Amino acid sequence: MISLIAALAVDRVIGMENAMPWNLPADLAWFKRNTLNKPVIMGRHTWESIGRPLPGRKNIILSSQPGTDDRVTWVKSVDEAIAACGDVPEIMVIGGGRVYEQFLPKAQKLYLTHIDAEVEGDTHFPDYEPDDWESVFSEFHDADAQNSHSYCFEILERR
Amino acid sequence: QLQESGGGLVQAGGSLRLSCEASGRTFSSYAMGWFRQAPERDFVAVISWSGSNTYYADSAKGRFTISRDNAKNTVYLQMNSLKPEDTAIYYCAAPGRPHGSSWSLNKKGQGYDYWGQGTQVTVSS
Ligand SMILES: NC(=O)c1ccc[n+]([C@@H]2O[C@H](COP(=O)([O-])OP(=O)(O)OC[C@H]3O[C@@H](n4cnc5c(N)ncnc54)[C@H](OP(=O)(O)O)[C@@H]3O)[C@@H](O)[C@H]2O)c1
Ligand SMILES: Nc1nc(=O)c2nc(CNc3ccc(C(=O)N[C@@H](CCC(=O)O)C(=O)O)cc3)cnc2[nH]1
Repeated sequence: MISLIAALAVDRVIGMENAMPWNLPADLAWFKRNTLNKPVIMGRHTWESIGRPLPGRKNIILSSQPGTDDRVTWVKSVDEAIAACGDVPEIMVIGGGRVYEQFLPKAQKLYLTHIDAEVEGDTHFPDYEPDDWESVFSEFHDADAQNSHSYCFEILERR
Repeated sequence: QLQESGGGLVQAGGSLRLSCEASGRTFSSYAMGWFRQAPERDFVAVISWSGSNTYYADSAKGRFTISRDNAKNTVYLQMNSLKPEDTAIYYCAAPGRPHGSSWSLNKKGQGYDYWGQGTQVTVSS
Protein backbone atom coordinates (compact mmCIF):
# COMPACT_ATOMS: atom_id res chain seq x y z
CA MET A 1 0.00 0.00 0.00
CA ILE A 2 1.49 3.27 -1.21
CA SER A 3 -0.34 6.40 -0.14
CA LEU A 4 0.09 10.04 -0.94
CA ILE A 5 -0.76 12.69 1.62
CA ALA A 6 -0.92 16.39 0.76
CA ALA A 7 -2.49 19.78 1.38
CA LEU A 8 -3.78 21.30 -1.89
CA ALA A 9 -4.81 24.88 -2.35
CA VAL A 10 -6.47 26.50 -5.35
CA ASP A 11 -5.20 25.25 -8.74
CA ARG A 12 -3.43 22.23 -7.16
CA VAL A 13 -0.82 24.53 -5.53
CA ILE A 14 1.23 22.88 -2.77
CA GLY A 15 4.24 25.18 -2.53
CA MET A 16 6.03 28.40 -3.36
CA GLU A 17 9.53 29.70 -2.67
CA ASN A 18 8.66 30.12 0.97
CA ALA A 19 6.18 28.86 3.51
CA MET A 20 2.61 28.84 2.49
CA PRO A 21 0.73 31.79 3.89
CA TRP A 22 -1.77 30.00 6.09
CA ASN A 23 -2.22 28.50 9.51
CA LEU A 24 -3.78 25.09 9.68
CA PRO A 25 -3.09 23.39 13.04
CA ALA A 26 -6.01 20.98 12.38
CA ASP A 27 -4.46 20.07 9.03
CA LEU A 28 -1.06 19.33 10.54
CA ALA A 29 -2.75 17.30 13.27
CA TRP A 30 -4.49 15.28 10.57
CA PHE A 31 -1.17 14.87 8.81
CA LYS A 32 0.29 13.50 12.02
CA ARG A 33 -2.52 11.01 12.84
CA ASN A 34 -2.31 9.51 9.35
CA THR A 35 1.49 9.34 9.13
CA LEU A 36 2.45 8.26 12.64
CA ASN A 37 4.24 4.90 12.86
CA LYS A 38 4.19 4.61 9.04
CA PRO A 39 7.34 5.32 7.05
CA VAL A 40 7.44 8.64 5.17
CA ILE A 41 9.10 9.31 1.80
CA MET A 42 10.06 12.79 0.69
CA GLY A 43 12.22 14.67 -1.80
CA ARG A 44 15.25 16.67 -0.67
CA HIS A 45 13.47 20.04 -0.96
CA THR A 46 10.64 18.98 1.29
CA TRP A 47 13.21 17.69 3.76
CA GLU A 48 14.91 21.06 3.66
CA SER A 49 11.49 22.68 4.04
CA ILE A 50 10.59 20.76 7.21
CA GLY A 51 14.11 21.21 8.62
CA ARG A 52 13.79 18.50 11.28
CA PRO A 53 12.95 14.75 11.32
CA LEU A 54 9.27 13.75 11.65
CA PRO A 55 9.34 11.84 14.94
CA GLY A 56 7.75 8.37 15.30
CA ARG A 57 8.07 7.62 11.62
CA LYS A 58 10.82 6.10 9.54
CA ASN A 59 12.02 9.05 7.48
CA ILE A 60 13.24 8.48 3.91
CA ILE A 61 14.80 11.14 1.65
CA LEU A 62 15.15 10.96 -2.14
CA SER A 63 18.28 12.57 -3.59
CA SER A 64 20.74 11.80 -6.39
CA GLN A 65 23.46 13.17 -4.12
CA PRO A 66 24.90 11.64 -0.92
CA GLY A 67 23.20 12.26 2.42
CA THR A 68 23.80 15.28 4.60
CA ASP A 69 21.94 14.20 7.73
CA ASP A 70 22.46 10.96 9.69
CA ARG A 71 19.29 11.20 11.78
CA VAL A 72 17.44 10.14 8.63
CA THR A 73 17.66 7.50 5.86
CA TRP A 74 18.82 8.69 2.39
CA VAL A 75 18.03 6.86 -0.87
CA LYS A 76 19.17 7.32 -4.48
CA SER A 77 16.10 6.04 -6.33
CA VAL A 78 12.35 5.33 -6.09
CA ASP A 79 12.54 1.54 -6.06
CA GLU A 80 15.18 1.93 -3.34
CA ALA A 81 12.98 4.32 -1.36
CA ILE A 82 10.37 1.59 -1.44
CA ALA A 83 12.96 -0.98 -0.36
CA ALA A 84 14.08 1.23 2.54
CA CYS A 85 10.50 1.06 3.81
CA GLY A 86 10.44 -2.66 4.56
CA ASP A 87 7.40 -4.87 5.12
CA VAL A 88 4.80 -2.42 6.34
CA PRO A 89 1.02 -2.28 5.76
CA GLU A 90 1.21 1.22 4.27
CA ILE A 91 3.83 3.58 2.92
CA MET A 92 3.26 7.32 3.12
CA VAL A 93 4.56 9.60 0.37
CA ILE A 94 4.76 13.22 1.50
CA GLY A 95 6.11 15.28 -1.40
CA GLY A 96 6.96 17.48 -2.83
CA GLY A 97 5.65 17.88 -6.39
CA ARG A 98 8.33 15.95 -8.29
CA VAL A 99 7.99 13.10 -5.78
CA TYR A 100 4.18 13.00 -6.04
CA GLU A 101 4.34 12.97 -9.84
CA GLN A 102 6.34 9.75 -9.64
CA PHE A 103 4.47 7.86 -6.95
CA LEU A 104 0.91 8.65 -8.04
CA PRO A 105 0.58 5.89 -10.64
CA LYS A 106 1.96 3.46 -8.07
CA ALA A 107 -0.47 4.51 -5.36
CA GLN A 108 -3.75 3.08 -4.08
CA LYS A 109 -4.84 5.86 -1.72
CA LEU A 110 -4.76 9.67 -1.51
CA TYR A 111 -5.10 11.68 1.69
CA LEU A 112 -6.06 15.13 0.48
CA THR A 113 -6.69 18.34 2.34
CA HIS A 114 -8.48 20.97 0.25
CA ILE A 115 -7.94 24.60 1.20
CA ASP A 116 -9.92 27.28 -0.68
CA ALA A 117 -6.99 29.68 -0.49
CA GLU A 118 -6.13 31.65 -3.60
CA VAL A 119 -2.35 31.42 -3.50
CA GLU A 120 0.17 31.48 -6.42
CA GLY A 121 2.93 28.85 -6.36
CA ASP A 122 5.46 27.25 -8.67
CA THR A 123 4.74 23.77 -7.27
CA HIS A 124 1.62 21.63 -7.72
CA PHE A 125 0.02 18.32 -6.86
CA PRO A 126 -0.23 16.16 -10.02
CA ASP A 127 -3.47 16.14 -11.95
CA TYR A 128 -5.45 13.09 -10.85
CA GLU A 129 -8.20 11.70 -13.05
CA PRO A 130 -11.43 11.72 -10.94
CA ASP A 131 -12.47 8.62 -12.90
CA ASP A 132 -9.61 6.55 -11.48
CA TRP A 133 -10.30 7.49 -7.86
CA GLU A 134 -13.22 6.79 -5.53
CA SER A 135 -13.71 9.26 -2.70
CA VAL A 136 -14.34 7.04 0.34
CA PHE A 137 -14.19 9.64 3.10
CA SER A 138 -14.89 13.35 3.47
CA GLU A 139 -15.05 15.91 6.30
CA PHE A 140 -15.29 19.66 5.83
CA HIS A 141 -14.32 22.40 8.31
CA ASP A 142 -14.86 26.13 8.55
CA ALA A 143 -12.04 28.53 9.33
CA ASP A 144 -11.96 29.74 12.93
CA ALA A 145 -9.71 31.41 15.49
CA GLN A 146 -7.03 28.72 15.22
CA ASN A 147 -7.27 28.02 11.47
CA SER A 148 -6.83 30.70 8.74
CA HIS A 149 -8.92 29.04 5.95
CA SER A 150 -11.63 26.47 5.11
CA TYR A 151 -10.27 22.95 4.74
CA CYS A 152 -11.72 19.64 3.64
CA PHE A 153 -10.16 16.33 4.60
CA GLU A 154 -10.59 13.70 1.89
CA ILE A 155 -9.44 10.11 1.35
CA LEU A 156 -9.40 8.69 -2.18
CA GLU A 157 -9.16 5.04 -3.19
CA ARG A 158 -8.14 4.00 -6.71
CA ARG A 159 -11.01 2.35 -8.55
CA GLN B 1 -27.20 17.20 -14.68
CA LEU B 2 -27.79 21.05 -14.47
CA GLN B 3 -31.23 22.83 -14.41
CA GLU B 4 -31.50 26.64 -14.44
CA SER B 5 -34.66 28.05 -12.90
CA GLY B 6 -35.98 31.54 -12.20
CA GLY B 7 -35.74 34.08 -15.00
CA GLY B 8 -38.55 35.88 -16.81
CA LEU B 9 -39.45 39.46 -17.74
CA VAL B 10 -38.62 42.36 -15.43
CA GLN B 11 -38.90 46.15 -15.66
CA ALA B 12 -35.76 48.33 -15.81
CA GLY B 13 -34.04 48.77 -12.45
CA GLY B 14 -35.76 45.56 -11.36
CA SER B 15 -34.40 42.59 -9.44
CA LEU B 16 -34.63 38.85 -10.30
CA ARG B 17 -32.93 35.81 -8.74
CA LEU B 18 -31.68 32.96 -10.87
CA SER B 19 -31.57 29.41 -9.60
CA CYS B 20 -29.59 26.36 -10.74
CA GLU B 21 -29.99 22.83 -9.51
CA ALA B 22 -27.22 20.34 -10.14
CA SER B 23 -27.67 16.59 -9.80
CA GLY B 24 -25.32 13.70 -10.50
CA ARG B 25 -22.22 14.55 -8.49
CA THR B 26 -21.46 15.51 -4.91
CA PHE B 27 -22.47 19.18 -5.04
CA SER B 28 -20.24 20.48 -2.25
CA SER B 29 -17.05 19.37 -4.08
CA TYR B 30 -17.37 21.55 -7.17
CA ALA B 31 -17.39 25.24 -7.98
CA MET B 32 -20.34 26.70 -9.91
CA GLY B 33 -20.39 29.47 -12.48
CA TRP B 34 -22.87 31.53 -14.47
CA PHE B 35 -22.65 32.60 -18.10
CA ARG B 36 -24.91 34.58 -20.38
CA GLN B 37 -25.42 34.44 -24.14
CA ALA B 38 -26.76 37.10 -26.48
CA PRO B 39 -27.81 36.02 -30.02
CA GLU B 40 -21.40 34.83 -27.69
CA ARG B 41 -21.18 33.19 -24.20
CA ASP B 42 -19.86 35.87 -21.76
CA PHE B 43 -18.68 34.67 -18.36
CA VAL B 44 -20.61 36.33 -15.50
CA ALA B 45 -19.70 34.94 -12.07
CA VAL B 46 -18.28 31.91 -10.33
CA ILE B 47 -18.39 30.71 -6.72
CA SER B 48 -15.66 28.35 -5.45
CA TRP B 49 -16.38 24.86 -4.09
CA SER B 50 -16.35 26.01 -0.44
CA GLY B 51 -18.34 29.18 -1.14
CA SER B 52 -15.60 31.29 0.42
CA ASN B 53 -14.40 32.58 -2.96
CA THR B 54 -16.34 34.51 -5.59
CA TYR B 55 -15.34 36.22 -8.81
CA TYR B 56 -17.47 38.68 -10.78
CA ALA B 57 -17.08 39.88 -14.37
CA ASP B 58 -16.83 43.64 -14.86
CA SER B 59 -20.36 43.73 -16.27
CA ALA B 60 -21.51 42.07 -13.04
CA LYS B 61 -19.39 43.69 -10.32
CA GLY B 62 -21.44 45.35 -7.60
CA ARG B 63 -24.88 44.55 -9.05
CA PHE B 64 -25.03 40.74 -8.84
CA THR B 65 -24.56 38.09 -6.16
CA ILE B 66 -23.61 34.42 -6.60
CA SER B 67 -24.19 32.04 -3.69
CA ARG B 68 -24.67 28.33 -3.03
CA ASP B 69 -26.90 26.09 -0.93
CA ASN B 70 -25.28 22.66 -0.61
CA ALA B 71 -28.28 21.13 1.20
CA LYS B 72 -30.32 21.79 -1.95
CA ASN B 73 -27.58 21.27 -4.57
CA THR B 74 -28.33 24.75 -5.90
CA VAL B 75 -26.37 27.87 -6.71
CA TYR B 76 -28.18 31.15 -6.99
CA LEU B 77 -27.39 34.33 -8.94
CA GLN B 78 -29.07 37.36 -7.40
CA MET B 79 -29.52 40.27 -9.82
CA ASN B 80 -30.49 43.72 -8.64
CA SER B 81 -30.09 46.75 -10.91
CA LEU B 82 -31.10 45.25 -14.17
CA LYS B 83 -31.08 47.03 -17.48
CA PRO B 84 -31.85 46.15 -21.15
CA GLU B 85 -28.15 45.33 -21.58
CA ASP B 86 -28.45 42.41 -19.16
CA THR B 87 -31.20 40.81 -21.31
CA ALA B 88 -29.91 37.39 -22.51
CA ILE B 89 -30.06 33.67 -21.79
CA TYR B 90 -28.31 32.65 -18.57
CA TYR B 91 -26.47 29.31 -18.09
CA CYS B 92 -25.09 27.61 -15.00
CA ALA B 93 -21.78 25.86 -15.64
CA ALA B 94 -19.66 23.51 -13.55
CA PRO B 95 -16.00 22.46 -13.72
CA GLY B 96 -15.34 18.79 -14.37
CA ARG B 97 -12.42 18.84 -11.92
CA PRO B 98 -13.40 18.69 -8.21
CA HIS B 99 -12.45 21.31 -5.64
CA GLY B 100 -10.14 24.23 -6.38
CA SER B 101 -8.27 22.58 -9.23
CA SER B 102 -9.64 24.67 -12.11
CA TRP B 103 -10.22 27.82 -10.11
CA SER B 104 -8.10 30.38 -12.01
CA LEU B 105 -9.49 28.85 -15.15
CA ASN B 106 -13.09 29.23 -13.96
CA LYS B 107 -12.45 32.88 -13.10
CA LYS B 108 -11.31 33.37 -16.67
CA GLY B 109 -14.51 31.67 -17.86
CA GLN B 110 -12.68 28.53 -18.93
CA GLY B 111 -12.36 25.09 -17.39
CA TYR B 112 -16.11 24.38 -17.48
CA ASP B 113 -17.28 21.05 -18.82
CA TYR B 114 -20.95 20.98 -17.76
CA TRP B 115 -23.68 23.34 -18.83
CA GLY B 116 -27.39 23.77 -18.25
CA GLN B 117 -29.95 24.49 -20.94
CA GLY B 118 -30.29 28.02 -19.68
CA THR B 119 -32.95 30.42 -18.50
CA GLN B 120 -34.16 33.53 -20.31
CA VAL B 121 -33.90 36.94 -18.69
CA THR B 122 -35.65 39.81 -20.48
CA VAL B 123 -35.46 43.41 -19.22
CA SER B 124 -37.85 45.99 -20.67
CA SER B 125 -37.41 49.77 -20.66
N1 LIG C 1 1.06 21.48 0.66
C1 LIG C 1 1.69 20.16 0.79
O1 LIG C 1 1.00 19.14 1.10
C2 LIG C 1 3.19 19.97 0.54
C3 LIG C 1 3.76 18.74 0.79
C4 LIG C 1 5.11 18.54 0.57
C5 LIG C 1 5.86 19.59 0.08
N2 LIG C 1 5.28 20.77 -0.18
C6 LIG C 1 6.10 21.84 -0.74
O2 LIG C 1 6.66 21.38 -1.96
C7 LIG C 1 7.69 22.25 -2.26
C8 LIG C 1 8.75 21.51 -2.98
O3 LIG C 1 8.31 20.70 -4.05
P1 LIG C 1 9.40 19.96 -4.97
O4 LIG C 1 8.79 19.19 -6.13
O5 LIG C 1 10.34 20.98 -5.56
O6 LIG C 1 10.06 18.95 -3.93
P2 LIG C 1 10.65 17.59 -4.40
O7 LIG C 1 10.31 17.17 -2.89
O8 LIG C 1 11.65 18.67 -4.98
O9 LIG C 1 12.08 16.94 -4.12
C9 LIG C 1 12.96 16.80 -5.19
C10 LIG C 1 14.30 16.31 -4.96
O10 LIG C 1 14.28 14.98 -4.45
C11 LIG C 1 15.19 14.25 -5.18
N3 LIG C 1 14.54 13.27 -5.96
C12 LIG C 1 13.24 13.21 -6.30
N4 LIG C 1 13.04 12.09 -7.01
C13 LIG C 1 14.21 11.44 -7.11
C14 LIG C 1 14.63 10.26 -7.71
N5 LIG C 1 13.73 9.46 -8.41
N6 LIG C 1 15.91 9.89 -7.61
C15 LIG C 1 16.82 10.62 -6.95
N7 LIG C 1 16.44 11.78 -6.37
C16 LIG C 1 15.16 12.19 -6.43
C17 LIG C 1 16.01 15.24 -5.98
O11 LIG C 1 17.02 15.69 -5.12
P3 LIG C 1 18.46 15.95 -5.68
O12 LIG C 1 18.58 17.31 -6.40
O13 LIG C 1 19.43 15.91 -4.50
O14 LIG C 1 18.79 14.87 -6.70
C18 LIG C 1 15.05 16.22 -6.24
O15 LIG C 1 15.64 17.47 -6.50
C19 LIG C 1 8.08 22.88 -0.96
O16 LIG C 1 7.76 24.25 -0.95
C20 LIG C 1 7.28 22.26 0.04
O17 LIG C 1 6.76 23.14 1.00
C21 LIG C 1 3.98 20.98 0.03
N1 LIG D 1 -2.46 17.42 4.65
C1 LIG D 1 -1.10 17.85 4.59
N2 LIG D 1 -0.69 19.13 5.11
C2 LIG D 1 0.68 19.53 5.02
O1 LIG D 1 1.07 20.62 5.45
C3 LIG D 1 1.67 18.63 4.41
N3 LIG D 1 2.96 19.03 4.37
C4 LIG D 1 3.88 18.23 3.83
C5 LIG D 1 5.28 18.71 3.81
N4 LIG D 1 5.66 19.68 4.83
C6 LIG D 1 5.50 19.46 6.21
C7 LIG D 1 5.90 20.46 7.08
C8 LIG D 1 5.75 20.32 8.45
C9 LIG D 1 5.20 19.16 8.97
C10 LIG D 1 5.08 19.01 10.47
O2 LIG D 1 5.49 19.88 11.22
N5 LIG D 1 4.52 17.83 11.00
C11 LIG D 1 4.41 17.65 12.42
C12 LIG D 1 3.16 18.24 12.93
C13 LIG D 1 3.25 19.10 14.19
C14 LIG D 1 1.96 19.56 14.74
O3 LIG D 1 1.11 18.71 15.08
O4 LIG D 1 1.76 20.79 14.85
C15 LIG D 1 4.38 16.19 12.66
O5 LIG D 1 5.03 15.68 13.61
O6 LIG D 1 3.70 15.47 11.89
C16 LIG D 1 4.81 18.14 8.13
C17 LIG D 1 4.95 18.29 6.74
C18 LIG D 1 3.51 16.98 3.34
N6 LIG D 1 2.22 16.59 3.37
C19 LIG D 1 1.30 17.40 3.92
N7 LIG D 1 -0.10 17.02 4.01
